[PDB]
Parts: sequence; C-alpha cells; structure tokens
Amino acid sequence: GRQFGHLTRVRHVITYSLSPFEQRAFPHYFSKGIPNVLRRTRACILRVAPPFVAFYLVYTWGTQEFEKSKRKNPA
Amino acid sequence: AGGLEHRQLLDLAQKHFSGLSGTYDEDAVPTLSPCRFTGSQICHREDGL
Repeated sequence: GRQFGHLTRVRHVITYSLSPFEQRAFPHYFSKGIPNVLRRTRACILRVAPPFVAFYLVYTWGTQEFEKSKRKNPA
Repeated sequence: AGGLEHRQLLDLAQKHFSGLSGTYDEDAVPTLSPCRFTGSQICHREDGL
C-alpha cells in the first residue's frame, strides 16, 4: 500500500479551496457546460467517428447483399 | 497605570491634548462594516521545511 505523507515531494505550491456549503454545486451548468461539451466532441470526433462509419457502410452492404443473394434469377 | 492621582493625569490631558480635532470631523467618519467569514482552506505546500 501507500500512505499520505510518503507519496512524493512538492514545494512552493499554494492551493485555495472553498467550503462546499459556501458555493453552488451546479454553477453555470448550461452557461459553461454545453460549450465545453462541444469543444470536447469537436476535439475527438475525427478520431472516433470514421471507424464506426466504416462499420456502418460494411453493415448495410453486407445485409443488402445477403438479403437479396437468395433471391432467384431467371436462369 | 501606577503611582499617580487621576487629577494629575486629567490636568495634563487638558493641557497637552486640547489642540486635538473637535468632536465633528466634516462628515467623513470611518464606520467599520461587518466582515464576512468564509469557510475555506489555504494550503502552502513546502516539503523543504
């Protein structure tokens, strides 16, 4: 295990904190929240979306072929 | 405070402190406003101490 007081070394760093009864738990939830969600999705969409679009195209083609491959031809 | 009669101290006050500003001060009094107390925390981390 590991304990507080034996983790690492830190110097010259100040932390200011406020009590949770002095502040609001939902401050600017929609005012600042939505623009941050847009930035987060914008920053990662190009890395996540393409492979799942690639899956979507294979999925529709493969079923479209199979769904009609067992249709009959005049010959 | 010490070995001294209050008469003497008042005589000296009326002598050497009469030149002070009167009771009125031209409407500019310091009125201490209440001071908000805030539950909060400040940590200055310094492991070299």
